Amino acid sequence: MAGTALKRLMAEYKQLTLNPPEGIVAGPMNEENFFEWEALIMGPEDTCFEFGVFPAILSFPLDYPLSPPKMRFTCEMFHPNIYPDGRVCISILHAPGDDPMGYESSAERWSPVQSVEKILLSVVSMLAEPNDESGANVDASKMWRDDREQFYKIAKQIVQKSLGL
Repeated sequence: MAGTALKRLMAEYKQLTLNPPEGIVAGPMNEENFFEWEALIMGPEDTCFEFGVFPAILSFPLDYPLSPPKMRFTCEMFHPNIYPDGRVCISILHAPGDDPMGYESSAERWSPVQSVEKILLSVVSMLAEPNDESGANVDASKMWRDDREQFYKIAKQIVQKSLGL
């Protein structure tokens, strides 16, 4: 349940502190309860999410690092590989077997926990390279596949709203 999860997140902590990855800013919500972290997703440069600073919360289960954590963006977002409810529905934070709709588990899925740094870099990859995996947000995948221009402008608008406009 606990302990090995906490220690895993302490390892995540330390290396994140020592070797801070670009675009990712994250720390636990009160050093007592390491089972939830807050993160700032600095939008990939040269993309429609650049200037955006997307805050999110990561909820860690009493099954870490065996089981995939939970993640949601707090000032919402708009991307096909993300739920319209804001919750993060990404291919790498998904469990092998938790692949609905139609696609196969031959794609990349929950590894030996990966690392939070790997996970959020996958988020960055997702934001500079829009992947419509599954299509959690069908409306977002629709407008991404149909009119990229529309997606692009929505992306910029989320960017400014994340700043507070």
